[PDB]
Amino acid sequence: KVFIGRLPIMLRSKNCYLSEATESDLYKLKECPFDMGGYFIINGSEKVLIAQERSAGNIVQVFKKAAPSPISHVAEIRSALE
Amino acid sequence: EEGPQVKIREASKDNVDFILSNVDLAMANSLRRVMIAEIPTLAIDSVEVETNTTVLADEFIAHRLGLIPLQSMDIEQLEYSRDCFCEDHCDKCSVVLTLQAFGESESTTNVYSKDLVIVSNLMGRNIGHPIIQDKEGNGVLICKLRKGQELKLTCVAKKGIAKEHAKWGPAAAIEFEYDPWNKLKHTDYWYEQDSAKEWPQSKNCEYEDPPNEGDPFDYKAQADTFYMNVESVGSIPVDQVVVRGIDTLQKKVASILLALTQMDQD
Amino acid sequence: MIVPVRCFSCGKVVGDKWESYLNLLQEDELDEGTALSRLGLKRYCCRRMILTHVDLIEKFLRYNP
Amino acid sequence: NQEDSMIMNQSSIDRGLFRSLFFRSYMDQEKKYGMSITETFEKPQRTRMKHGTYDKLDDDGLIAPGVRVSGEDVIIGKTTPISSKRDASTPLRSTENGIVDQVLVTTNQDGLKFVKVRVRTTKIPQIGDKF
Amino acid sequence: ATLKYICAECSSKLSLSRTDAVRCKDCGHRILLKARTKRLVQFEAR
Ligand SMILES: [Zn+2]
Ligand SMILES: [Zn+2]
Ligand SMILES: [Zn+2]
Repeated sequence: KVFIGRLPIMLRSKNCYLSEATESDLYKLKECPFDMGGYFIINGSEKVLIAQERSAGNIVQVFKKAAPSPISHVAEIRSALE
Repeated sequence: EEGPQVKIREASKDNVDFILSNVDLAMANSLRRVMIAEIPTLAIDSVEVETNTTVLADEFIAHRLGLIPLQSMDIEQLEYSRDCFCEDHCDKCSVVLTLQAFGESESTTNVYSKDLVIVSNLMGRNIGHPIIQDKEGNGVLICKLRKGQELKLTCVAKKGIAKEHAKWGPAAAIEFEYDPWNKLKHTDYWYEQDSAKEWPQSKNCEYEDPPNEGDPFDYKAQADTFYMNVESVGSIPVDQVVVRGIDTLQKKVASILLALTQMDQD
Repeated sequence: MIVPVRCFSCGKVVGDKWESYLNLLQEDELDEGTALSRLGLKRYCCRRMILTHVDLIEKFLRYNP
Repeated sequence: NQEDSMIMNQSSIDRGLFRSLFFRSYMDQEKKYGMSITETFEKPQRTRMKHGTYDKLDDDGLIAPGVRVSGEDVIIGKTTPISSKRDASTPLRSTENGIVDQVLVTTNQDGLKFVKVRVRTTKIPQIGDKF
Repeated sequence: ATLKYICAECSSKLSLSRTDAVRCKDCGHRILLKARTKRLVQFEAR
């Protein structure tokens, strides 16, 4: 019912024409059959989003403190609303 | 007959196995090189492209056109444009070929070296003919094209030699061996247990008497008798790639006498 | 990407042999090793040339104008 | 071929061993001003210019696709209006050089003149080259 | 006799001058190439 912005699409993904396309379909589209998609195409250039690694959340872990420290050990839990 | 002798073993249209005997290694070798590097040939060396819509780029194609072998029997009677007095070139120094292809067939149209069309006057002489040894007689698949793909070129074959570019070489590979039973000790085989068992024996071992322990090391032994095999791309008949080689090298040796001469003047 | 005319190494013509070789495989149902020897490609410098070519030109052609 | 460098067969390089193609694509558009002030693609003169041959330039301010370009020849003629003719061309990379391979003219969402030129070069293996 | 531009898909010699849009005679496909030069080019055959 209402339009709110444009969502850049990832090639070879469901919402991308190339998904269902095949061999001949592609050549006729000019896209290379061997392409593997997985990237975006913002303002002309092919953009790749790089996986960002990090520590899983909501988990309990204990670590010992340094010799100089009023604290001996500690139990940490990083709580995040999934 | 006189000095260094020959004894052609097998021999065909493309190769000439033979035994050069009673020659100096120096010479056997020089000849080998000369046959590869300096024998004159004719090859495409200028491609004026008018139209091309193939998948290959102009210079990609132009490149190939150069390696495509061409007739060079009477190359000895064509001039290096660099010596001919025309501004640029003529029939006295070049051969002009033409290439025109269009994809009429709905199925990949093939451009072959048989589609080259001489245009300049050959002044009657074996020269500039796309050498074909192909079974179907098409020789060298220049390139392929689809629907309405066109290719209109013009070539200008000129006289040349390997040193300038390989495309001008007529030899292409040359077998060369000597002293199959390391009697001269010109090598020192590597091995694990037994040199003999591990290192294959050569076909040429036969045509030469085996060693036989007892005997001391014959150091006086020099080295003649070379088992060579000159293969040819075609531009020139195998026998020629040998005689012409023998000749070219000779003229070279000559020019030095000649040079020492004009240098006599003062 | 079209058969190379002549082998880089020794320069022996090889531009012609493409189609012949592709047959000795498909039709005459032979094995590369022999198909090559059949076409007169002796030493590996000439062998490796044909045996290894990747005729990309074909996927190229398959495009359009 | 000492200390990590190699000797390479020339005859091989000739018969094409290791040759390669190299394409580069320059690009440009015509600026638009809310108060209708636009640039242009044409082959200017007199009337702030470049230094390279504008000649290879057609009247659309482009080079035809078979043209051999080099030095700093202009591959795209363009001008900016402000108060008449201040240049906005695009010379080929001062060091590079080749053959214009494919030009193309399209618009861009806000309907402006969009163009991309593409020079192609063949690079043959030479001494300083890496492998 | 001559031409100038072309349509990427429906390869059809087209052309025009300033403010003539940038579309094609049929294919909207607003791309358009610039077909070869008439000045023939020459090459070193090496
Ligand atoms: Zn002349
Ligand atoms: Zn070879
Ligand atoms: Zn159209």
